[PDB]
Amino acid sequence: QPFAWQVASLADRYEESFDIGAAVEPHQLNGRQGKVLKHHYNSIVAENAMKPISLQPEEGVFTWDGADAIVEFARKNNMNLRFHTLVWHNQVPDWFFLDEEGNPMVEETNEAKRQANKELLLERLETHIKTVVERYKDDVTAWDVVNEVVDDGTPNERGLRESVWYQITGDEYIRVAFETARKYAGEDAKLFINDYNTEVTPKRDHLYNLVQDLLADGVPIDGVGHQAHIQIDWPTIDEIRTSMEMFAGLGLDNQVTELDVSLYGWPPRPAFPTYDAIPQERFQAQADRYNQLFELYEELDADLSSVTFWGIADNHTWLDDRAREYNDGVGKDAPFVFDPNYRVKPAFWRIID
Ligand SMILES: [Mg+2]
Repeated sequence: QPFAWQVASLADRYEESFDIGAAVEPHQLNGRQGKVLKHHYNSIVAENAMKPISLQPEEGVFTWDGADAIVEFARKNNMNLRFHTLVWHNQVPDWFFLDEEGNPMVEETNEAKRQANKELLLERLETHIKTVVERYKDDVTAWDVVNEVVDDGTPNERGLRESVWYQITGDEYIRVAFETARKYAGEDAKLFINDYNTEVTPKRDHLYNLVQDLLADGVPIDGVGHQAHIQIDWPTIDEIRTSMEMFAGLGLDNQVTELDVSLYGWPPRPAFPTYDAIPQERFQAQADRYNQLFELYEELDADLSSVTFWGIADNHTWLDDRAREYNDGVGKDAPFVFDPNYRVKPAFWRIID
């Protein structure tokens, strides 16, 4: 199979439908990775460099190096940039949720004091968002304002994930994150609520009702980010379609934000020990899946503005961690259309045609 830079550009192929993006790390902006990026994509997102704890690890202490390098890459290569992410319950500094006495706010029992912690947390969120937006508003083309605020089950009637943000502020942190993002980014900035398993119920319906409710109260939400951490047979093409159509019906835009097609089910066990151990049947099944997937994206391209892969080539993917985690430290997945050596896979040909 030829190298990725010897085949037709994915970005050019879908230029009339949607952007083609990739999650990157500061150290993958040169060499073959950089070459592949410039050749196939017209959009990028920080895999980790822009999460909360990565920008303000200590209150008032901002670390912009990683993010600036990614932003600089985007500028020089004229690529769009998704910002991931302003709010999340993971990879977020503990100081956010500590009261003025240094005790975790979730422990406070005085109603009035809890009310005071809510306002303090929100003020801190406002400051984080404002600081970040002011620095990157001219480079960001899409913001993952909040990330995974919806639960996979139904712990509460609204299906909201009961993270530390919810425990301390209910749904206000979501309202504030969006309202603040709009304030400092401008009316033209596209604000998204990102999440995984947006194709399955009840989660899909919980997210749906959430955006409706918020939109009714004037909260500025422009689109839904579909992480799309999917499998070869799940979710079904129809589940994907139905979900995107529902949000499109509300006037919201859609974006596939962290796409990877695992060769395994869940959990990813048993997984193949190495890449060479993977039989061709697997790559062919993945190929048929990618074809169906991108035909769908194309069909719905009026309500889909961007499709980002959570990685570039099979040599670097968080799916390998999940694989090792469930196969006693050994396991290899292969979610992309480019292999560990940056050579095209059967899936590439099925989505370039
Ligand atoms: Mg095809």
